[PDB]
Amino acid sequence: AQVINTNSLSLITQNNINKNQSALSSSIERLSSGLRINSAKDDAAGQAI
Amino acid sequence: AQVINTNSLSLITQNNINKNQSALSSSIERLSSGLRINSAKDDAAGQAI
Amino acid sequence: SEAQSRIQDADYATEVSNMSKAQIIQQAGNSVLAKANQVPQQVLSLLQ
Amino acid sequence: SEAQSRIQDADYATEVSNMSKAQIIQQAGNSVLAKANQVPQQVLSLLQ
Amino acid sequence: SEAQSRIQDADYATEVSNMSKAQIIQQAGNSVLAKANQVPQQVLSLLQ
Amino acid sequence: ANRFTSNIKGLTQAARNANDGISVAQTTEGALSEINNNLQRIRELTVQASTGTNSDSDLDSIQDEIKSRLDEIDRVSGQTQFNGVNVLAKDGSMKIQVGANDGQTITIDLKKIDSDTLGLNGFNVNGESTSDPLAALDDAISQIDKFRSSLGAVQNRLDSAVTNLNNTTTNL
Repeated sequence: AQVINTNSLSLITQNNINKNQSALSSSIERLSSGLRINSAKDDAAGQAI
Repeated sequence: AQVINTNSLSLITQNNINKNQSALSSSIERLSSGLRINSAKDDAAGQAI
Repeated sequence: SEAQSRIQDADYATEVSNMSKAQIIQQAGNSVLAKANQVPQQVLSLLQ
Repeated sequence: SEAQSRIQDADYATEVSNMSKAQIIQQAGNSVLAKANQVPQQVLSLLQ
Repeated sequence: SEAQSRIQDADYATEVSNMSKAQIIQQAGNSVLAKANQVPQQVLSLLQ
Repeated sequence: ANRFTSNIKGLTQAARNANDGISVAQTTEGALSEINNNLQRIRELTVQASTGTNSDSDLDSIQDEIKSRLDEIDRVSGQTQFNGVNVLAKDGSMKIQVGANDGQTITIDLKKIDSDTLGLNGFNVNGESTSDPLAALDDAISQIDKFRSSLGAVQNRLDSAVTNLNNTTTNL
């Protein structure tokens, strides 16, 4: 082995999971309610219109 | 995964269900009776008229 | 009302697929993180 | 609630790796400690 | 009747999530307690 | 190595501050959305009130409900707060420190929002009545719409800052 103090590969995996986290949360949150905008983290101009 | 104690995603889901249920109750109570006004917390002036 | 319908609508067809993809990605990431944690035990074997 | 979740949350994803790494380092340290206790034995050959 | 229902209402949606969280925490605690009992084992190998 | 560790810890603290800000913004945005719903409710029934068919007695009940809604708007504006800080009490600025080095912060702007700030503050329909209720209410709603747009923009900026900081910390 080469790295024993730090699991940088684990850090990479955790970053990938964290990146997927936002997509999963947004998808399920938008699925729960009818509105696509949902308190617009999304496009603001469409929300105003 | 990060969600451990407060299942925030399902929590917003439950929040959405309550907002749905309010309109569901209003719709069903308006449909059951022939009166749309239904004890006017909705349109006081129309009910007085 | 028809105009409003386009701007905001869940469009469940895309949303269910996106949710499935995200679930698969999360499960795969956790599974591979397991093997990542299992990797470094060869250090102990090298000692003895 | 979702705000306090950020301040107060276990986040096992980082904690389990820390636990595993600490255990690996612990067993490595104990093994090298045993091999270190083995070290001063060479004096006996010198004496006789 | 509605007044009484408001004071004492089940609203299964929140309690099902709470109970599920409860067994998740319980099973995680038992799993980590296994490793907790495992921790002092290596002293035997430390002995010799 | 020591410098790198200090940098990593600073970046982690900056990410935590960014999370604080990202929560603050969404709380304030929800409050203003709930305020805007009240403006819409005002809109529909002032539209019906402007019609001359409704009698004089009708306008009194309409104005009573209008005053109730306006008082509710003022109340929700005053009440809402985050961690001992009233977001809508005064027009002000809050800076979120998202940089390990000194002075690198991202600004969040808040403006005071009460019944008077949006306009009318004296809205009457039974007389003398407001010269133009309707476009005044539209102008009020547009302001909260732009405010939500700004909060959404800063929300996205903080999210991007968090993901950038995560990548940077992992690489370091």
